[PDB]
Amino acid sequence: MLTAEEKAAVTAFWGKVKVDEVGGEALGRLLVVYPWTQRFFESFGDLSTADAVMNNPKVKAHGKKVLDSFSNGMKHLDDLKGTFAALSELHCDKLHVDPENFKLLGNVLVVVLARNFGKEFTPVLQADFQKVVAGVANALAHRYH
Amino acid sequence: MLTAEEKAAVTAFWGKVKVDEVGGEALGRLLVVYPWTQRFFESFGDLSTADAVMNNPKVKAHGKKVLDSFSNGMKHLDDLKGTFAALSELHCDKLHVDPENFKLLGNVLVVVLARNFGKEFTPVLQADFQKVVAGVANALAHRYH
Amino acid sequence: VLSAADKGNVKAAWGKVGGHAAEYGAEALERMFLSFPTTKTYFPHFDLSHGSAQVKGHGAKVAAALTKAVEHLDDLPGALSELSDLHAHKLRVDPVNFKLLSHSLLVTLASHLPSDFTPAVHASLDKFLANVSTVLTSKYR
Amino acid sequence: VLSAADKGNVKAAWGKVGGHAAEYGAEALERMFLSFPTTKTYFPHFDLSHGSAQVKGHGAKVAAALTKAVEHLDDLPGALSELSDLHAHKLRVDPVNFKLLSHSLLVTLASHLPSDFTPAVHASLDKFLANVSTVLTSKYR
Ligand code: HEM
Ligand code: HEM
Ligand code: HEM
Ligand code: HEM
Repeated sequence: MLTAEEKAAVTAFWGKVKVDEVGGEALGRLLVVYPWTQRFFESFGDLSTADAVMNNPKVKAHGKKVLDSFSNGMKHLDDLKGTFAALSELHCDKLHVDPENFKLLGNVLVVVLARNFGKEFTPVLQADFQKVVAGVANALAHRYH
Repeated sequence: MLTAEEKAAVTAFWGKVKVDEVGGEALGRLLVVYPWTQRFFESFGDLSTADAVMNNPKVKAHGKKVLDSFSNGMKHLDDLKGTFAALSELHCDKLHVDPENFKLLGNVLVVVLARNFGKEFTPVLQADFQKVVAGVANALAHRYH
Repeated sequence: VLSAADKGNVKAAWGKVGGHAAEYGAEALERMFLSFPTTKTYFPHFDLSHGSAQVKGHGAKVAAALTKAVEHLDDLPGALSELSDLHAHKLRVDPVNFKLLSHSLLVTLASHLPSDFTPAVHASLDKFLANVSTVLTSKYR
Repeated sequence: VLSAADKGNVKAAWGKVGGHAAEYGAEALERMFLSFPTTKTYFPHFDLSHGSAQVKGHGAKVAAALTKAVEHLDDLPGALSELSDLHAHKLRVDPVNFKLLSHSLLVTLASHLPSDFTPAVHASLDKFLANVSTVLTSKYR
């Protein structure tokens, strides 16, 4: 997927950045920008306004977990299929998430990285991240194929 | 791919498919219904009206090739990847066809089967074909992953 | 969004559908549920087996809303006002599902009207269903 | 369709873009070309290297079209008339590619206006760009 150079670039960037609120912001934004995705998170409580969504503690906590999973992917870029095989089964077979949404979330994450990280998040670096999120989305969709 | 009995059902029905009409009709319908796909067939002569597309001998001839290719995958349902290797590199690395259009053509072929076969193309049979065309599309897109 | 030629094609095709609209609606739902089984999850307490009276009844309602759309091509957003709230805001139906039903309806219409389902008519109906789908997915907000 | 609130969000955000519109249009193109190499095949006549005069000049033209749209939020189809014929009829641009550029524009705006790019504003701009995209794809003829 990534060249060695692209992997090194992604890895170095991910090493330095402070990301403990990024996951919650990405999930929050998904549910605000694409509100059908709220269907999947009824148990999370108040999602009735943009503000309610973004400040919902369950959204923040779940987003942290999602990013932790993404970071796992980042440590196994050679084996995204193996890494997400179980999560693919859960999301497709049990949660019934259409795979287009995996792409939407990867792209929201990129938007979030760009908002948080300014000029270091260059076009070259962002394109490297687009490969990573496309890889994670393909790996999650796998149980559909 | 499909269950052994699903494979039997599809094989039996496919035998009835006329090898030189259906492909030309599916390809022709793709270019009429989704006109941006015409960008790929600039050498094919007049594509400017629905009648021109549908009666264009190069469309008919190319459609036959597409159909013969489907017919081929129909014999290799449990290994669509390797069957569509040469085609995956043609369509992805050389032609840069967005993989969405693979799904679209698969779905046009299913509409064409329905128009030509009517009540015989039952919901259950059509469901099997949806699995087949999704398989082909996924196989064709592999070089993007 | 429909051109004049599109509107004529849709009206003539729906005209040929005639009194078979509900039957074809039921067939389209059946085809969607069987070909794309995740769609069944929006109907958790329905029996969706072949010949279910719930699929037949729901088929009739979907067909009626389509007939209303055909009669109101110049104002789909207004004609489909209530339904858009129901599907987007109340039920949160994922936009993919509208593509799956739209394709299932084209399948059903091609099967039953092969002499009317020309390439030109297929393209106009495709656009009409995409336009209905846009409206029905316009109130997630 | 854009709500009155969305139109407020869009106008306010574009106000914040200020004198940087052309610059951001160019960057969004560069991010599109780099992230989604397949979009480069629409510009085989361009030097697509970083900082090329052609991408710079095209960026400004894309930006100016967006500015025109921002000034015409009550009637996008009317405002984007000529560009729709050009993209659909002449250029045969695959609808997928509009989503790639739109995502690219959101990355660019987020990067440069991280304080103004709130979840609400993000959702408004995403709708605006999808709508613009819908319009530029509203007549393959
Ligand atoms: C990059 C893509 C994604 C990744 C890496 C990811 C990862 C995860 C992980 C790690 C969990 C388990 C968290 C835990 O241990 O509690 C989870 C759960 C879940 N995911 Fe995702 N996910 C992704 C995309 C999506 C999308 C797009 C949706 C729906 C729109 C979705 C819906 C859900 C739901 C409903 C749960 C269960 C939440 C609950 O416990 O109530 N996921 N995902
Ligand atoms: C989805 C199933 C598809 C199948 C099974 C298929 C099959 C084929 C086959 C068998 C060939 C002949 C290649 C050779 O002789 O080496 C071909 C070529 C080609 N295909 Fe497809 N194809 C598919 C999808 C598409 C789509 C969706 C497009 C465009 C939107 C497309 C565009 C082309 C083009 C431009 C050529 C080269 C034509 C020429 O200039 O000679 N293909 N394809
Ligand atoms: C052409 C597109 C569609 C049309 C015209 C349509 C029309 C309708 C109509 C007329 C109703 C009844 C509303 C009422 O009771 O007042 C309805 C309900 C419903 N629709 Fe749709 N629909 C479409 C697509 C979809 C899709 C794609 C899904 C999901 C796969 C869906 C899921 C539902 C559900 C879950 C209900 C409520 C069923 C119940 O009573 O529990 N619809 N729709
Ligand atoms: C927000 C969406 C877009 C807007 C507002 C836009 C705007 C424009 C404008 C203003 C022009 C110049 C027209 C003129 O000569 O006056 C143009 C041309 C063009 N656009 Fe777009 N565009 C968009 C999306 C796309 C996409 C997604 C592609 C394909 C990847 C594309 C491909 C082209 C091409 C190939 C030209 C001809 C450029 C040249 O030769 O200089 N456009 N567009």
